[PDB]
Amino acid sequence: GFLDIIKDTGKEFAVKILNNLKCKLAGGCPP
Repeated sequence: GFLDIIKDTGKEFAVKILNNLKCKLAGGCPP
């Protein structure tokens, strides 16, 4: 709730990997 580093750095770390994986593994924008 109020941990305001952990609440969003852990989400950002996962989302960054997941978005890159979405681009490569669904073929829509592989770097």
